[PDB]
Amino acid sequence: SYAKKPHISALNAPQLDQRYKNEFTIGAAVEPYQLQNEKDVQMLKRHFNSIVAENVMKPISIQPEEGKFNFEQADRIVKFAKANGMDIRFHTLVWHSQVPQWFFLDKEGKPMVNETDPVKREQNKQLLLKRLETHIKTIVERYKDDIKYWDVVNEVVGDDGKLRNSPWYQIAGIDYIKVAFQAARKYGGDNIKLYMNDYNTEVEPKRTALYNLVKQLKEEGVPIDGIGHQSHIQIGWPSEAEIEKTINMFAALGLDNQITGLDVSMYGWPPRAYPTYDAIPKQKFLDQAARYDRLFKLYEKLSDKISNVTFWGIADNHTWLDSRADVYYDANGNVVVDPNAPYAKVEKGKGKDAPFVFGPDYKVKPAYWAIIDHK
Ligand SMILES: O[C@@H]1[C@@H](O)[C@H](O[C@@H]2CO[C@@H](O[C@@H]3CO[C@@H](O[C@@H]4CO[C@H](F)[C@H](O)[C@H]4O)[C@H](O)[C@H]3O)[C@H](O)[C@H]2O)OC[C@H]1O
Ligand SMILES: O[C@@H]1[C@@H](O)[C@H](O[C@@H]2CO[C@H](F)[C@H](O)[C@H]2O)OC[C@H]1O
Ligand SMILES: [Cl-]
Ligand SMILES: [Cl-]
Ligand SMILES: [Zn+2]
Ligand SMILES: [Zn+2]
Ligand SMILES: [Zn+2]
Ligand SMILES: [Zn+2]
Ligand SMILES: [Zn+2]
Ligand SMILES: [Zn+2]
Repeated sequence: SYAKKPHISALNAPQLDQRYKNEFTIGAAVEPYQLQNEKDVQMLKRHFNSIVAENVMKPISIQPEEGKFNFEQADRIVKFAKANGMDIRFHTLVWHSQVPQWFFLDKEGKPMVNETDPVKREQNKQLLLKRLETHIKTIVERYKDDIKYWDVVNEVVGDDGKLRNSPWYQIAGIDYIKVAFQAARKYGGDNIKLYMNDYNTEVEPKRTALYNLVKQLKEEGVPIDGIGHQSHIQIGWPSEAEIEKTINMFAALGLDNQITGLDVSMYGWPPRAYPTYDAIPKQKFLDQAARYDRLFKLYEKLSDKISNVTFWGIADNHTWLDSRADVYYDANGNVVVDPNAPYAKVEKGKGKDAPFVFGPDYKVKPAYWAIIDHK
């Protein structure tokens, strides 16, 4: 948008949450250590009114051994949010990653997926579903009065448009999804909001598979209030028109929509990253700002269907996208960023992405000015 506008400190800038406070909340994903960091704390107080745990509320973080519950890190995030009037999202009750393996072992310690006896398979389904309910019950009984929004399940639809064939699904079938939502509603009451969260919600055949799944579950009386759109997107993909079609499609079923992990990568897929932040050309920041301009204009257009937009991080000095920031080198040792160009070797996850509206020195980017204005 406006590259003339200055690279001032974000702690001096107009508040992002206040700009959008009638359209949707503005959230950030955080780690407990960031609440010990003065700049991060100042950023959260100044610009955000919603919060989510990047990692410490995932299944392996909460119950890494059966009966061993570690709420100490999650509590710190809940405490900070309460002290600053922030909404809280719980990420996440059910997932196929960062999930403890003990869930999926039979009574003799052997993987349930290997069982061939159909009578024992059914016993394993019931054992897994009981473990599921106990995990959800313990968490929700603790946090039901503090956490309004819940990622009940994460990434349960595969990119091929079939249900993801995770151990959850191989062992228990579709019922693990139904049990997760029923348990959350039972122990949390009617006032918490239950979400199905996923990436590439805009992309077929996954989009229609997600649509049909939640449609059928609601018809069977499974409580589900909304869809979480992770929105791990690029400067040019997916198109705004497909984002709009996706949001409207789910709103037509009576579901809320939340943007739950927004980042706008500088790269494509698979990414060919620059090795450092300093190496990223200025022009990339301007392409990103125009994309952010279009994207938030669309979010505002649809504000009656979106209750929250959460970024998967605070500022560019910390983003999980760096773990995807592969750097390609040609035979002369020069960096290759052209996605079809020749190259000799790749250094996986050693580069730098730049996905937010706040730079790594906590100063506002062109993308910030692009979304703080009313043009
Ligand atoms: O663990 C998950 C992790 O898997 C997830 O990563 C996503 C995996 O799917 C990727 O989807 C591809 C994105 O790029 C598209 O191609 C674009 C087409 O349009 C333009 F040409 C553009 O330049 C292209 O890049 C592919 O068709 C998609 O399949 C996503 O990018 C990943 O984010 O992230 C969440 C983790 O929890
Ligand atoms: O620190 C990393 C963390 O940020 C990442 O979180 C996932 C990002 O992709 C989606 F949004 C998932 O739902 C998030 O849970 O997980 C890996 C971890 O190392
Ligand atoms: Cl990370
Ligand atoms: Cl900078
Ligand atoms: Zn505020
Ligand atoms: Zn540097
Ligand atoms: Zn709204
Ligand atoms: Zn992180
Ligand atoms: Zn700077
Ligand atoms: Zn704008």
